[PDB]
Amino acid sequence: AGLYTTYQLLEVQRKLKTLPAFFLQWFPRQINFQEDMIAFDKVIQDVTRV
Amino acid sequence: LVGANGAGRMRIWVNTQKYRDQNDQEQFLMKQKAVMGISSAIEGVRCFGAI
Repeated sequence: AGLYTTYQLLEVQRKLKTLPAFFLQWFPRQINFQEDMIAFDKVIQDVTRV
Repeated sequence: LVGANGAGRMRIWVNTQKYRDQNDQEQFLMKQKAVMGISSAIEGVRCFGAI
């Protein structure tokens, strides 16, 4: 003491947060593409009319 | 709904299908506010006339 208090540094206490993946389990399909856009065609055919 | 010896065994179904009516409206195939009991002994025949 006097000039300065001596210390022991004990191990650092890091806390690495993360946002673990949950929703990306329902998005299993990956496509890397250089076309401008992606396109889907959706078709509905009711076949229950009398 | 069945008793122990197998007596009484009502067997239950629920029908909610909707067909597309002639007016294109969508309507229930089974009368929703009603219950029907039916047995194979109706012996129904699908009947087709002359074309």
